[PDB]
Amino acid sequence: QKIHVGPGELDDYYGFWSGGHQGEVRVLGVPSMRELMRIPVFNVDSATGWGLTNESRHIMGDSAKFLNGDCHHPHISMTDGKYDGKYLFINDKANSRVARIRLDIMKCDKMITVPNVQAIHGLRLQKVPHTKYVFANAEFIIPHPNDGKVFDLQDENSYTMYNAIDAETMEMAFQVIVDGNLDNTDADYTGRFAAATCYNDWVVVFDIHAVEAAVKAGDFITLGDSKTPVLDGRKKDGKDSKFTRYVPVPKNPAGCNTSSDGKYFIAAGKLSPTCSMIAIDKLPDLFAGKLADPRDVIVGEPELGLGPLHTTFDGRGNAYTTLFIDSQVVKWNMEEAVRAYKGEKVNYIKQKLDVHYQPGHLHASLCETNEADGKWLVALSKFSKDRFLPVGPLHPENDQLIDISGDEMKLVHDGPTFAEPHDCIMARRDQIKTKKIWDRNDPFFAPTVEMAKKDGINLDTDNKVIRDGNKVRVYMTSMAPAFGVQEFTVKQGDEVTVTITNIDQIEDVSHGFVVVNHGVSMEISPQQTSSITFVADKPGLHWYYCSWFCHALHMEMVGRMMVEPA
Amino acid sequence: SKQKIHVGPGELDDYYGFWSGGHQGEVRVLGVPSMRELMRIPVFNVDSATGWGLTNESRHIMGDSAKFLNGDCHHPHISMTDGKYDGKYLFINDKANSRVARIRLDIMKCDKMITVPNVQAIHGLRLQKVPHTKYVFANAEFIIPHPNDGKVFDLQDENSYTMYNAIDAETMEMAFQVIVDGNLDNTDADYTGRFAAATCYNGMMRNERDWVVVFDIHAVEAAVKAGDFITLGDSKTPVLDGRKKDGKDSKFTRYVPVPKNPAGCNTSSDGKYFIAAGKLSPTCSMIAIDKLPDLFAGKLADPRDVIVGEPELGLGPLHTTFDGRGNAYTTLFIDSQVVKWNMEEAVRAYKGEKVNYIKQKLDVHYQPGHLHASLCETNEADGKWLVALSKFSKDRFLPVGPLHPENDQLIDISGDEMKLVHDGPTFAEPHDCIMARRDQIKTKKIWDRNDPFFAPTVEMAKKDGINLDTDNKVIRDGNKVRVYMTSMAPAFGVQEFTVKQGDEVTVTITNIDQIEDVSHGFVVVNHGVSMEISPQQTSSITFVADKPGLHWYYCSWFCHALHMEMVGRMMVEPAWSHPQF
Ligand code: CUA
Ligand code: CUA
Ligand code: NA
Ligand code: NA
Ligand SMILES: [Zn+2]
Ligand SMILES: [Zn+2]
Repeated sequence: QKIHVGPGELDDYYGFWSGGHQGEVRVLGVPSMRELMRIPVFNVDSATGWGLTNESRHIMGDSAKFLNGDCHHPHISMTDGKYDGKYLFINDKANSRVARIRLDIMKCDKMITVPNVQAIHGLRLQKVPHTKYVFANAEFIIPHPNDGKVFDLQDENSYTMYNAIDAETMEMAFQVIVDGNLDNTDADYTGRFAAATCYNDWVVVFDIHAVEAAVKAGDFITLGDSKTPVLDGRKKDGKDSKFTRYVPVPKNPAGCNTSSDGKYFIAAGKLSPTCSMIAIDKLPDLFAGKLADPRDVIVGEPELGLGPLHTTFDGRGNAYTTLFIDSQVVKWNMEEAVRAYKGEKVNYIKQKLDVHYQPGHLHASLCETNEADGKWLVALSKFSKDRFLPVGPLHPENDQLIDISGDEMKLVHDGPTFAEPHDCIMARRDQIKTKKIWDRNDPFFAPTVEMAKKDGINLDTDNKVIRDGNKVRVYMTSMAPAFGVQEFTVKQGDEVTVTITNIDQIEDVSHGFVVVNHGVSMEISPQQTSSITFVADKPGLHWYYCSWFCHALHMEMVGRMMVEPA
Repeated sequence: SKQKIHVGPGELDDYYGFWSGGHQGEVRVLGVPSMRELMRIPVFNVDSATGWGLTNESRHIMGDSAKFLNGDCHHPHISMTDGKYDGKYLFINDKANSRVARIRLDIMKCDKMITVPNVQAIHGLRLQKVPHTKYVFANAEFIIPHPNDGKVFDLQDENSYTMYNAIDAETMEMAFQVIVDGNLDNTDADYTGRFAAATCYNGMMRNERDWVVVFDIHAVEAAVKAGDFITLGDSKTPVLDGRKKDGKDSKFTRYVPVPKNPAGCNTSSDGKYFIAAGKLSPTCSMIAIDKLPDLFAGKLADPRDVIVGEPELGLGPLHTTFDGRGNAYTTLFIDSQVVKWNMEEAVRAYKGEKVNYIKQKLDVHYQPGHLHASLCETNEADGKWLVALSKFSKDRFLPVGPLHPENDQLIDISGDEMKLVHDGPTFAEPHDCIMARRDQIKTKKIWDRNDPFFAPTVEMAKKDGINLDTDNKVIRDGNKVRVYMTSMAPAFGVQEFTVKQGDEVTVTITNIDQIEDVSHGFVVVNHGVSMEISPQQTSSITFVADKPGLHWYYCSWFCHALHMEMVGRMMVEPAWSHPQF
């Protein structure tokens, strides 16, 4: 199979990598494993101005004050259990956020700080009938309220919550209080159930239908100043709530992965050298009180090796699980494991492949959908040791591409990556459709169009300087190789906003705008409007220039800001 | 020798590649020929992963410029001794905020940074080669008034100009600046230490308004030593005037006419030529370095007499590199090619001989700017690999929305025929890169406890009576709290501490693991705090505890099977329970 993409040939899949502790999302081509694009999210990007521009800071809201993020779990929206190419979602463990990326423009377009929680870690999407909810785990137990009166993590009001975000509006849908700490999560192939591993064990299963019914009936509380409906999924005096069931699983379980045939939530055993297989079609009976014991929903518990952490699927009936301690990927047959659990003498283990070294997550192509195609697998290992040239005290993660198309897994490529991406997701080339040039009506800069409208500005044509007290709003078009406004004058101390509309119509003619020695930088792609605000705190003449190479005469796309002394 | 071209699992790259991070502001370490990124080195960007731009150590190195979250990089170069890479430092420019940064290649971190005074936009940058990299040479691109205090905006005033800049590579303080006529583009240095050269351009309009300005560094140093210099503003940097005055040359410069708006300025690896790319002229011009002493001594009738070749190459020549076999390779931005040509044959053609100095034109994809052959900047130029960095990748990669990657194409030049081998997409237009042999780079896996990178922090701790290798203590000082802890996977040495709302909290962590690749992190949830601490490093970070209640901190970098348990809690007592101001 493939492996090599030579010059002039194109990759067959898109890969979306978490940016790890660096806070961005990265677009790779598969199988070449080359990085095609970086999408800034929680990081501040000098190149495009994300975190500096008004459009980006508007999307980030108050959290624009933070310059960091910590990403782990990238997932793509689905319709009828298949990737639909609309959105990517990702967590921020550092500042408790979820971000949405629009796959048509490859930019973060919405971001939410999850209220009344600390640290968004595990994250996955509803599959069916479509991605109505983003499900996100908050990892750390905190007091409620967290106002400094109570610090006791055993207090009855100290807990964490499972979080549901409306994928389309990017507002909170509901939160469910749980017992324990939440690790990973996944959803079924109907919309009724979701599940999460939780430590301090179990897999907690949520009846999303029951949660929704309670929200619609108004049977919920709110916490603090958030309107989010809050439901109590904890056990009370050994009694279950309508919303949750706690299924005992060993032991401090890690990954929680839904098989592509929709049959199983598979929890990785971590301390237990096993995975536990929860039969999704027994969950209705569990919630209806027809089973004697929550353990009755467990239909398999295969013994796999030391340190199972995560599981993925080839769509052919096999599961692939990382063994962190043994440092391998183990391929095993799920139905054979189920028969073994009944006492049948059958060997469900197909192969163990050594990986290098200490794998955490792994991801097979289309594995989160009923179209799982069994072509490529990436295992993301933490300790790369001698697999790459030494580069000082830090080391790259080793993301190893493995051909799973035949009976034998074959290691084909070691891909070093920065800041521990942790997990990734692949999509067929034909599942992703991107815009070549911006729509003038795009919501990404719609607030800036509205601001311009208030100033009487037609952004497609105008080159004007608006004076408003000590505020100056410069509006210009740009067309390589000239800025539409090549000089302007302000007073020292003025707050200057520069709004640039790139009116080039040629694909890939990106412009930039940098004000020398003012910390101002941003990108403006064809038909985009971008804006940036800074204080002209230095008298004298100050050059601005187009940063992105756009033309043979790129070096002459410059201008001058003249700042009259106070 | 037949060189490896693909690197399979378990095999290692043969060269390090140091890529400019372009408008993104970092430096990137690649493996060559795989073209895979092995590491990112934060420089002018703020890095969430390691905390560069957030930590006290990094902000101390950045100085006042730590207030900027952006940079614009182009020109990465490695220090040299006797015209060979010595693997000590890499330097790079910042065009956006007028800086030069130094990276220590043993720790792979930026260890020094300088804002060049009295200029705007540091663009071209290259290093002295011989006898070693004493100076970093850096062009400021834009003409500005002096002083630039808002009284005079006229760019044709007698005090409006830009300057060529020399920074002491070892001290990272300014050495001198030379005023020039026109705007400066690119620069390179000879193989003796006496000469450097830069491309620059700009009756009322003469035909001759494009040149390569040559600097007599020896003459510059003599004027500094004699005290024949001025200073500008509050900078003590010696400023020499290298402008032409009513046709008379200064002692410091000569202007060699070279068409037209010339771009690249590249010293051949045999030390014979400065080669300027003609850009708007479809040529390169070859300046004979061995004729420069005569030029400065007045033994030549015309500065053009130092030109010994001017090959016609194609449309839009921008940059030139060298295989060490006598061939030059030049990018053609408009024709979209790399052209291989023989330098000594171009020289013969300049004397009138009909000889075809052009050997091959290779199509590249598309619009190449800079290009770089392995070891090309040294007398060890080995003729193995060439990277051409092209601006418009068009359909060479899958579409990814309106913004596109640069196409950095790896080309095998080991034989007579250039062969295109790999298309490498890169983010934010790196522009240029530099390669070094694996054996020219020696990195540390474990920090030394006396490393200057965090020596200021060590000194601070000593004022508190702290032994950083052992102590787990919370020092209170008014409304400042200084937490000091060791860390050893999988535990922080301080797992809980209490402060008052509003306290300024500094957390200093010393990773006392002595095993390679056991990096720790430190993130305070919902406070915008994140940093790396590698084995034997001390790292520190300061933030305000502005929110009452219990606030978790955790180890971000995977360090241990029990990584998920490497957590702690900051308790913040509410302001209403303490004295009020
Ligand atoms: Cu616009 Cu370069
Ligand atoms: Cu220390 Cu993970
Ligand atoms: Na929002
Ligand atoms: Na400095
Ligand atoms: Zn994870
Ligand atoms: Zn350049």
